[PDB]
Amino acid sequence: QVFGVARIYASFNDTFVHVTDLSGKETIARVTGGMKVKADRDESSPYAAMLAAQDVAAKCKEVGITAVHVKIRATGGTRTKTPGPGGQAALRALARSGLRIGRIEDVTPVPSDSTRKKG
Amino acid sequence: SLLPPTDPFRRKHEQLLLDKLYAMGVLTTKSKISDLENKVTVSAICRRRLPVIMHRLKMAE
Amino acid sequence: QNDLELQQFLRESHLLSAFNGIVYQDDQVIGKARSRTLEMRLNRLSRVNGHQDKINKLEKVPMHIRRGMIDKHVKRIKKYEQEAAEGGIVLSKVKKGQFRKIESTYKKDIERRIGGSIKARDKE
Amino acid sequence: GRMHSAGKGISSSAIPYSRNAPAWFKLSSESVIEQIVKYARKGLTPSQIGVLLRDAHGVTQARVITGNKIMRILKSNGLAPEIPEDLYYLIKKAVSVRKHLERNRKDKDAKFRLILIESRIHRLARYYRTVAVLPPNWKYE
Amino acid sequence: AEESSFMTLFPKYRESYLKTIWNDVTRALDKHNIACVLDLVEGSMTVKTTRKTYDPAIILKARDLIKLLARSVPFPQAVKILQDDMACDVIKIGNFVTNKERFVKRRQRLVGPNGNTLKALELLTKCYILVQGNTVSAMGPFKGLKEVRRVVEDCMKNIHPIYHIKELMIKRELAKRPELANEDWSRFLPMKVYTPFPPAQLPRKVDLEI
RNA sequence: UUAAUAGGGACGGUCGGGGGCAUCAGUAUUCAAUUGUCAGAGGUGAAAUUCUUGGAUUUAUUGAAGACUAACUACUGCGAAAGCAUUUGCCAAGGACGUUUUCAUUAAUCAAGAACGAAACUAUGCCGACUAGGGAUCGGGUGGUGUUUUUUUAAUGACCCACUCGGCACCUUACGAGAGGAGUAUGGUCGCAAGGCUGAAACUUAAAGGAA
Ligand SMILES: [Mg+2]
Ligand SMILES: [Mg+2]
Ligand SMILES: [Mg+2]
Ligand SMILES: [Mg+2]
Ligand SMILES: [Mg+2]
Ligand SMILES: [Mg+2]
Ligand SMILES: [Mg+2]
Ligand SMILES: [Mg+2]
Ligand SMILES: [Mg+2]
Ligand SMILES: [Mg+2]
Repeated sequence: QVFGVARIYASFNDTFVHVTDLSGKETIARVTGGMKVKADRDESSPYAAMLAAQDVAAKCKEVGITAVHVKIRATGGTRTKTPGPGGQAALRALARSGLRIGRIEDVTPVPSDSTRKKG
Repeated sequence: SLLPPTDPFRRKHEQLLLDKLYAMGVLTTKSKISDLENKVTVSAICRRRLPVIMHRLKMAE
Repeated sequence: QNDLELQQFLRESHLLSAFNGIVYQDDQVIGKARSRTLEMRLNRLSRVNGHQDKINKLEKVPMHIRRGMIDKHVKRIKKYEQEAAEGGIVLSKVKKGQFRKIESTYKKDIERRIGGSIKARDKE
Repeated sequence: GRMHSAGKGISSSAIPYSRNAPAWFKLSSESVIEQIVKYARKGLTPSQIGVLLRDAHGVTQARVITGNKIMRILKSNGLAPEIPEDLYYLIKKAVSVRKHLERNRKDKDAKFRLILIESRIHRLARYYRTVAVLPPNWKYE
Repeated sequence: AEESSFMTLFPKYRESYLKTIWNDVTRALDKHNIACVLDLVEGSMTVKTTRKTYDPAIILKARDLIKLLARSVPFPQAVKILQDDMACDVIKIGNFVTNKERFVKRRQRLVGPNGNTLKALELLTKCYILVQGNTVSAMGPFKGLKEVRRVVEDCMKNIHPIYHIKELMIKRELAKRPELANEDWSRFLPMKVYTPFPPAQLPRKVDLEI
């Protein structure tokens, strides 16, 4: 069972589905909601994320990977820490496509102390 | 009354009810819709019974 | 501050939520929310010029019922405030005599019976 | 009750009602006087002398045991301070803060506390000048 | 297939209400084949997947559910988090201002008189909003959550929320008019050097006589 | 002469997100260097603007810069107020408590004077020289008790209970001379204002519009 790492970045306005090797240095397939939809309003939709995950999952099967560890994240920083709708739909699509899901973790960038002025 | 005041359905049905009741004689006037609540009484209906109308026509003392 | 529609919606938000996009427009609103909203508006206008005793009158209720109704309502408020206090929830400020207006206030039409406050204690 | 502070503490000593020496105390009065003189010669202040005698020598109060206060006992034997002990410590504290303000010129808090200390010196110095314990010409720094 | 689990601590005051509802929580999670545990000794609630679990992402929603229950959100309201549309957001407000009184008054502004401002925002955004301490926890659809964040942050920067409530009402009527979809809606929207040493004190009248 | 449940100073173990100067750490943001892949990425209700096959966004490793000090964070603590939240060290300062230590009225309130020092936008509480309380909490002290703890290396706490002093608040109680709004009307004053298609009047006048 060859394992990859599925890095999903679910923003309110877009969703990235990115699968890489365990080190993360080697990109295998990066697909985005914007590439799988025709209008700018539907990039964040669950549907656009669903198409992106299916495209990635097929490519992962081509190279040889059969399982992936999921590392979902939100925009983080000073902005929202909550993943958008696409991330949840993308995670489902990978399973239905057949790839085994190994581990799911939330790796949103959480600042200790933001760059926000009290004044 | 709980339908919105400008509703055409509300205005139509309230008028039909006012038309029908006035024709029966239960209601003396057709001007106000609040009469359907305040002035609709058993006494109004009893006041259209044959003995009472005979009395008001002075056919009986 | 002088926008009648905006200010009306804010004051009437509690009734509309209890008796339910949200239909806040006058043409759209129907049902109990319409009857309660019209009464709420008419009381507000009448408060300026109408005498306090005449404008608002608590519906006649026996003592042993009304005293029971007040006791249970106050208990609900204390539970609501304690639960918010033990948590972090921030609650709207209420004057000392008046009862806080919890969600049960709007649904149950409690105020028409028990009233905003106990007038006997306010007078003294 | 504190001046220059909002504290209202009441911590203090409660002098016992009886004014005669404890029955268990069985040391000569003269011996206590010599102990007082020795400590003063070493450089201990009257406040510190009473602590040592009370803690380790059973002298509950110098006045009760010997009939005279520590200050009068020392003065009878030629030992007397330049300036009253409470005034001596107020001046030393003012010096230490002024030294600190020299190295740290941004410590506005220390500047505020110095005003309170110098104010205490002026009130205390004025009292001693009135009683003639301190010479009339004496001025702080 | 290793088991993914999440655990959340809850305050002791919240224990009594969790005990009553845990059957309902168990029943709701069983519909998704998610197992849960309530540890009253440690004061923790745990959610864990099972071998029958089929939805890979449900555990993330189950984790959010137990977090909401720990933060005093009632279960009938919180259980909506399991739905796909609903999401939960927590907005920090402690870092916007440095004056305590200015912090308190602006926070009350978010609640409004009698809670009128908060209720109006919930109705327009379809979100459950709860203002706690130095944070605002909001739950609801993603479009609503985005709006709530703007109002809450703007409130702490001296923009009265009543402007945002008006703006949301106008934007909603415009959303129902197809002709102005393309055109910009902005026109409809409402618009000597420091010295370390103190100066000397003025001597008292008695001091002059001395 | 007392040694004020007046005031000051002293000493003891403490308490603190009090102040100044150094020092340490943290993820985040921006920028930069490499690094895999390739067509969009941010943003909006839509856009516009901005970046991008010279590789943007995203991924991994690394470095630098400025700011900040999340969660723990409390109707809690410290400070005269404004204010103060990472570690360690130094410099002075401070509160309360404990004292059978010391001075002996040195005090209280204070106009003048001296030190420090975009915003608001729904609120609100009878007041006082004034009684008795209740629950909880912070710091100190005394006593009891038995669990954590532990043993001749030095240090040596946490919890429970009662009492007590001093704080931040909450909830109750006894006592007290504490001495215009909302409208209506107008033979007045001052302004603002009606109409008849435009062209088009000294011209019954073109083209083109308006209405129909
Ligand atoms: Mg002192
Ligand atoms: Mg005394
Ligand atoms: Mg000391
Ligand atoms: Mg310190
Ligand atoms: Mg320091
Ligand atoms: Mg700092
Ligand atoms: Mg603390
Ligand atoms: Mg304080
Ligand atoms: Mg920290
Ligand atoms: Mg106390």
